[PDB]
Amino acid sequence: NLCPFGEVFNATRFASVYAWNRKRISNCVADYSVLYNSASFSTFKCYGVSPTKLNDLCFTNVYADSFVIRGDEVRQIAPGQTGKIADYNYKLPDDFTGCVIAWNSNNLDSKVGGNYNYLYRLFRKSNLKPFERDISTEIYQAGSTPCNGVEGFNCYFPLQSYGFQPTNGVGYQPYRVVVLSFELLHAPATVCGP
Amino acid sequence: QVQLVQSGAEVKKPGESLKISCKGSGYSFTSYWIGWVRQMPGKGLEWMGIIYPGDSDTRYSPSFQGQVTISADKSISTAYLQWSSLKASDTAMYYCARHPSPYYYGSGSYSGGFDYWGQGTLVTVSSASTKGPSVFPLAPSSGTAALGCLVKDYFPEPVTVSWNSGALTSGVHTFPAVLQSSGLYSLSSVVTVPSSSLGTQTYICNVNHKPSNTKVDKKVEPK
Amino acid sequence: DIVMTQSPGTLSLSPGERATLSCRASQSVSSSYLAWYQQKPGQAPRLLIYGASTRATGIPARFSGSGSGTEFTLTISSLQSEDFAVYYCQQYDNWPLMHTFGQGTKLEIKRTAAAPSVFIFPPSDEQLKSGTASVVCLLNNFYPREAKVQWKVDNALQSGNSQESVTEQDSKDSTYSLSSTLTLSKADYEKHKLYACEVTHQGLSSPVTKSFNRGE
Ligand SMILES: *[C@@H]1O[C@H](CO)[C@@H](O)[C@H](O)[C@H]1NC(C)=O
Repeated sequence: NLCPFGEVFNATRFASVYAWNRKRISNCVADYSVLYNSASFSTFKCYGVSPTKLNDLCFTNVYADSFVIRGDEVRQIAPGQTGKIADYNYKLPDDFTGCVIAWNSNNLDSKVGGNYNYLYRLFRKSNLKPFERDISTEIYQAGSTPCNGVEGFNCYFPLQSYGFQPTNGVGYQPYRVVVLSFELLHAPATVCGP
Repeated sequence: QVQLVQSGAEVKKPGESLKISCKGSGYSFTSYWIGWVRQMPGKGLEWMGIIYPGDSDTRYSPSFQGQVTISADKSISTAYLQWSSLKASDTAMYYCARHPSPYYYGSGSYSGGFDYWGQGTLVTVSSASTKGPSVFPLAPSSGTAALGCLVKDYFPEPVTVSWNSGALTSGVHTFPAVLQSSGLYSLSSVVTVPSSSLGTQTYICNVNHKPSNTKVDKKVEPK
Repeated sequence: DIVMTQSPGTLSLSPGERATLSCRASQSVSSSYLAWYQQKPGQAPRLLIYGASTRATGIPARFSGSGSGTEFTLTISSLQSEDFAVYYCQQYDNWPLMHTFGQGTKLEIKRTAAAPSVFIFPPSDEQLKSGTASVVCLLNNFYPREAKVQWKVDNALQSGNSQESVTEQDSKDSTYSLSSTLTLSKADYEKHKLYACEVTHQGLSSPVTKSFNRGE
């Protein structure tokens, strides 16, 4: 049986990046040239793996993360990157082994009247650790005065709304992004190719 | 399978340095925090510190800050705990344990707490030196009689005691050793048995002290 | 910053009953970042609850965690033999900076009273050769644990010279055994003749004494 990549790539809903979704891929064969031979991806770069040599290789655990970010934030979805997304929403380890896939989704994630359901974490007291998913809503203290869990000046709700109006610039338009993680452990392989 | 393994038991002299290790396998070692927990003999758990091996982000308890050093080597998936000058009060069991952050989502769901633990590293810090045990009989006299052997004056710990090469198991009670003020350990292994077997069964306690390679068998007869 | 206080310290129960274990915090663990562990003798702790109310994978449903703010509770509804151990609560509210355990709560199997079969032992000459005399008093297979062991040497109270060691609850019959070792020098062993061990226990109608005379 073939790996259910369509469940995440062809999903109707995607998650906000702060609450990014994770789907583990196991006990199946995965044809990656099917994905590599699609012209419908703005970005698809791989790290620590050759995308061509991926159909003849096995891995212990394969994960598929999916979320929505701006076009100009797709650069942040890479090992060692810096910024609001990479540091506060979705961080990849330095030794990341996998592929980052993204495509424009302005047609689906920005309708007449915009779309303010996609959120991202604008503030955090410290950077995320890799593969951490912070969904807390503690009021962030931006200035000197303490907040005490109430919103006010310099005391912000940590999650901020993406604009995502239909006639935004290409870099402020929503992009759907799937990250494939190829973890290799001294353990049985659960995902291979032909 | 997730597994944390700790290094073997340590017997040291005050002032000596010590490094103990904790090696994880079956998971991305750099993605989970590793905490160190102390359990002094007959006491509760105390948090010492925690480290994220991905970047060696290290956090100590204020009761152990500067007392000890916590580090990690990603290339061998190992966390360390080390003292520069051990002290007698450091005699304790030291657990390393994996702790996923409340935000970690690497499995597809959230977790918490020290979910996996090592088997612990026993650390004994004493002025005493390695010494084999001294075995004396606890003889019966005057329809159930009790007999045994007094295993006294030995260091470091443990000692194993069997009866009749492991054939006499029913009714045996090998007591927990106590720390003599001499910095030296001592226990007794007793066994209740029919008084009519005193003249019809030979009773030998088999004492073994692996640190001193001392293996002795003592016969136990009516006084 | 936060102190964790568990209650009670030790509790004795039979199987089938319900155990309600409390864990107090000096400040509010407003994140509900609190965990419960179980530790059995000679074993590493085991995670039972995290997030104050979520059971770890494999933990049976009889273990239930509850609470918020400053009081947290671990409820074990239908106690089984393997449940009687020590339980700890952990707070990790200010992640990752501070963790704090409670002092622990010990669960103790209830059982019918069992009287201690007392035995006394004198030194074995071969020990007396080396100039030291150990005087062993054995209490075997008794319940409950509380037992009052006093040493008479020529019928005078002894203080500060005897060590007593207790075993764990037996896996089969749940009783305790106790050894009490008086240690004296050889000179101090021969300035006296009557060595007595008096044992007081719930399961005994009157205090039992096992004594002997030196060289007899
Ligand atoms: C999603 O559906 C489209 C149909 O328009 C198909 O071309 C594509 O291969 C599907 N994605 C998968 C199977 O990953």
